[PDB]
Amino acid sequence: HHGEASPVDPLRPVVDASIQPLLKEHRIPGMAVAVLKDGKAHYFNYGVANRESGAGVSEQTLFEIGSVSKTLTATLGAYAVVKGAMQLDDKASRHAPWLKGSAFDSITMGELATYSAGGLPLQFPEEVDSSEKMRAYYRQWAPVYSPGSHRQYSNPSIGLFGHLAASSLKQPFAPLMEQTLLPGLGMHHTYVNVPKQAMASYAYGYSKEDKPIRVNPGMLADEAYGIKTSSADLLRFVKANIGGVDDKALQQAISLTHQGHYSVGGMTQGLGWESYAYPVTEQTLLAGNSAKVILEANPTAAPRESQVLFNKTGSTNGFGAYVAFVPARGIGIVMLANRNYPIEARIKAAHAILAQLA
Ligand SMILES: O=c1[nH]cnc2c1ncn2[C@@H]1O[C@H](COP(=O)(O)O)[C@@H](O)[C@H]1O
Repeated sequence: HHGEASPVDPLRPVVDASIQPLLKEHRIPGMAVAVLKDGKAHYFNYGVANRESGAGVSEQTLFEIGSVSKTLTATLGAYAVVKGAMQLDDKASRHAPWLKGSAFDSITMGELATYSAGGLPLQFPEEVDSSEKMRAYYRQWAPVYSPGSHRQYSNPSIGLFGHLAASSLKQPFAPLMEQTLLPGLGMHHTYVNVPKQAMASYAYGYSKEDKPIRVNPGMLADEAYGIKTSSADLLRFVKANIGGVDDKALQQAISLTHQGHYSVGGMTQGLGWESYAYPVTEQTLLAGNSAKVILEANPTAAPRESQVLFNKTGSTNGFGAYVAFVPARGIGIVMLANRNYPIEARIKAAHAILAQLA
């Protein structure tokens, strides 16, 4: 593009410098990046959302955000607490009569939400593919560790939290999210189920073999990893986590998601969000989002006392997302890609960029 005026945004060089090497090293088809600094949103877009249409990524493009969905599910659960429909210390079986008589008689909602129920696995067994089979699974599940003693990152765990929280509010999860929570957060281009008039904005994800894919139906997918959103809407969620929102209950719920429950190394587990003392070393950020913390059971330690960085990774077969923000400095970044590229690469880039914004 020799001879064209280069974009005027003073932040473009900093973002490009971190993001462009990323796109070529890991062959990422497209990425939407959004940055907050000094009360203003900046969007930087790269590549293609859909190789069939050849359409470019924009801040309106919908990506699967995988486990970043857990921050929204956590916020819904916090909302149920604010509204008085449940408490984090409730036994899970209080919100599900079909759980009475199982181990979930003695496991709290809080423990489900923070993956510390006692060894619930990362994914459901592949056999569990219906509501009836799901219920049977939980009723037979044998705890591996005592409640609260270990963190084992788990979709069945946070998934069950979201499900029972919606049930305490007497509405199914997806309509509760789409009709109550998301609008109150000002996320009007965010969906559990992408409707027809929004399907055109929905990117394709691309596998390692560069085949187009989107997330597969699974049990509690909505609760655990099912949100589609744009970079602009996710940046709005970041702003909601910094400056707040007009709905008073939703305001409280947001604050509740920031409260620490326990730590693993330098990472403190909140509801959905994971947090760090800021400024934070790259090695600490890397460690808290490492395979060790993600895949294996880790003992819970005392939470960090209440400047803080909040983050959450999210991945599906075809997508890779990351969000991090620092309320005390009014900075944040959202990175949404349609390839599942390594978590370490996301953190290194985000960390580099945030440091410049600060
Ligand atoms: O079932 C699994 N087995 C092994 N790794 C997984 C599984 N599910 C997700 N992951 C990976 O675990 C990491 C954390 O996922 P995230 O929290 O959704 O970003 C990502 O690298 C995922 O691709």
